[PDB]
Amino acid sequence: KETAAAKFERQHMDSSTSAASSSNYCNQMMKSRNLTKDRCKPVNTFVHESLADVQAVCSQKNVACKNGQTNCYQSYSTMSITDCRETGSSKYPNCAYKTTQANKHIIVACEGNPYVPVHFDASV
Ligand SMILES: Nc1ncnc2c1ncn2[C@@H]1O[C@H](COP(=O)(O)O)[C@@H](O)[C@H]1O
Repeated sequence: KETAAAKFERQHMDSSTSAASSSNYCNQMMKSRNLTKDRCKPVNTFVHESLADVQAVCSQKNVACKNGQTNCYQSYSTMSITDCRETGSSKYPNCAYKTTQANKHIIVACEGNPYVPVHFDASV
């Protein structure tokens, strides 16, 4: 199936805009990236940086992942991100999300050759 590297790009990478234009960004993106197909994915972050800048996080600040693996990395710089979080009234199949625009460091798990992000751990 779709590799972990390609799933990370589908779920977390939106190079196309520098920031969330509208308050309907998350409603639109969560649909177009197949994150509301079977269920409403409750929480998801999109990174508004170049794929090259995000892939470079894999040679920045090595930290533990939430799951306790030690292949996680924190971006040295803050990045333009959008936090999508499902509303309290959201019911599948009519998934609804609050869009929150922010500048924060990202933490990603890196694996493979090439050594690229396969998991979005957190923003800080
Ligand atoms: N430390 C880690 N924590 C979670 N997932 C990881 C980690 N390292 C690698 N992965 C991969 O990340 C994918 C899950 O990421 P996600 O869908 O963003 O939760 C799986 O394909 C795992 O193999």
